Amino acid sequence: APTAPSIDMYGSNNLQFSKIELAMETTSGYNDMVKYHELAKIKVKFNQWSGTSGDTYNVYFDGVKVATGAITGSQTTASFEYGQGGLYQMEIEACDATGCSKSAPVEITIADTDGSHLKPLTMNVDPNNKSYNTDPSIVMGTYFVEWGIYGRDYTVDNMPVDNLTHILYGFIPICGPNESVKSVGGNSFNALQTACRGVNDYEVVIHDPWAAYQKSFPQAGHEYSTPIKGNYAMLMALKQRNPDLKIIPSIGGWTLSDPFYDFVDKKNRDTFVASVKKFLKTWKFYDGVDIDWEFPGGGGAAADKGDPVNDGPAYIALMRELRVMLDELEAETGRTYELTSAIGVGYDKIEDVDYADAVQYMDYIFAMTYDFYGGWNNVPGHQTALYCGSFMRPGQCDGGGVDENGEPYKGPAYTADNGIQLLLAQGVPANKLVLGTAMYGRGWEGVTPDTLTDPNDPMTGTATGKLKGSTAQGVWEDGVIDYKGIKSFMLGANNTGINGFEYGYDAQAEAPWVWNRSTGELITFDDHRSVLAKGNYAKSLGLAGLFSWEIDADNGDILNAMHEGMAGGVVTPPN
Ligand SMILES: COc1ccc2c(c[n+](C)c3c4cc5c(cc4ccc23)OCO5)c1OC
Repeated sequence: APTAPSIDMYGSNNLQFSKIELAMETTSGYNDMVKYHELAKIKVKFNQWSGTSGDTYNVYFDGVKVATGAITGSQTTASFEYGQGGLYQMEIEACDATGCSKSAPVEITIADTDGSHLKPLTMNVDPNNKSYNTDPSIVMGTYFVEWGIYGRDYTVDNMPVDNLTHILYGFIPICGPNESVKSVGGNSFNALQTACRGVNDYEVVIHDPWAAYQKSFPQAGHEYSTPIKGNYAMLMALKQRNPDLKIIPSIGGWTLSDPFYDFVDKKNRDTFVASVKKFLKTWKFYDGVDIDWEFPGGGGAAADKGDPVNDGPAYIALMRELRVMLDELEAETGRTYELTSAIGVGYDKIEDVDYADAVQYMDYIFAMTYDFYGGWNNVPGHQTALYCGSFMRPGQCDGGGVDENGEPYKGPAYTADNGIQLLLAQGVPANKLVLGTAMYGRGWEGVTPDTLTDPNDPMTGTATGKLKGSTAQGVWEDGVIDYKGIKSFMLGANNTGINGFEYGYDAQAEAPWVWNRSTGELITFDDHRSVLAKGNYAKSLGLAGLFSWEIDADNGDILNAMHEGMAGGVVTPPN
């Protein structure tokens, strides 16, 4: 028999092969950093110094023959291609007419972006996240933000994944006009310039490749030489742990929506839809696409953009075209892909899209039932209420009234029910709507008791400016505080108020607040009671479920209340 092959581990690159080439100690254009191959190129060097070498080799993975080739004297390189990622026990055999001889087995890894080579992620979840047996039809969604791994120190293994059906990964940018990104300051706009070098306008890219796939997380077992790292390798291992979890990239958002306004031109839609197909073929752990255009018709971050006439039909065409592309991917892969969108729910946002036409292409609409009031001006109100608060004026809720100056309201007030009823009345199916919950507050200072027109209600006061605070308090920008900051600095464990704050609840609106009458600090947020109200409301109307922005800001209380308020319910999943 031939001499048994002896595998050269070092010069077969210790048997780590990857279908994706990712650039590692550099930051460059997306097309220079990311290259995906349908088949991994496997090159394994072996030698046979004593004896006869034979004529032909065979390579086996877990005892099944996967490749064959010619022996070349004393040193051969087995070269072949392989599609399926995984961990395999490889042996190499040399054969001639006298017989065959095989190497010792050795583990080969073929990395792919579905995480087929990875073990289930080890989790490190705050134990205040409790266990529920919510029916699997109900959507329990949240957004995980790519930048949460920095100051916020919240990583994929912190997510309470057994309590989630859908994770929206925020946010994938679109190359092109992106002036709005400069409003976040820092290196965000420059990082996008770098990512888009050599990329066509209106194609998707990864905004921060360090966070997405370069950074080594010791809790995930990453080493500096591991071929896929970052949040994306953790999401691939999370999918190995929880295979029914849907992980969806969210394209756009408040700061990254400026390129959508050029989708009035079909050529730019076609460039975008092709780039998304290519993205989902590259990053196989993703299960569809979420489009967060804020907003058709304008009123987002770009004051100079928005076309009430033309953006709606462009959004509908985009959805049509994306569902054609996703059906191509379902035919190619045999998988199911979801198409979703987060939308504004103010009447002036909903009137700009004919949702009765768009929703036929969509699996779910994530209704952004939050940010109704905030520190952008000095008018207090409930940022995430279901219904109209006691602070509002006669006829403000339905929009038939006049304001304090006698001027007509232009539409119904910003509440979750006004927006959900406007979507339902035009024929959007309840079972496609997912109601949003806020894991943060918005706030003001300067709301002192003398400014209140009703002394029992701080929402009738007037502010002097935004809430101010530090990042240890969960204030990452003025006017916005993490829920877990409100719990540590304003509520306390018994929910009865600390540090000079008092708790109140508008039982008509279904909306909580904390108020420090000394400083005039007032914060509008969601809490256990108001999230139980939203789940009861979702069960009453047959909505798909609930989602939240953003998971790093919860301490478990808000996701627990999302499950508690949906207990017992089931829903028909959209077809
Ligand atoms: C990226 O995170 C976010 C998420 C939502 C917002 C935001 C910034 N601004 C100014 C607003 C905002 C600003 C408004 C407004 C309404 C608004 C509603 C939502 C956001 O009325 C007029 O001024 C933001 O930060 C850049």
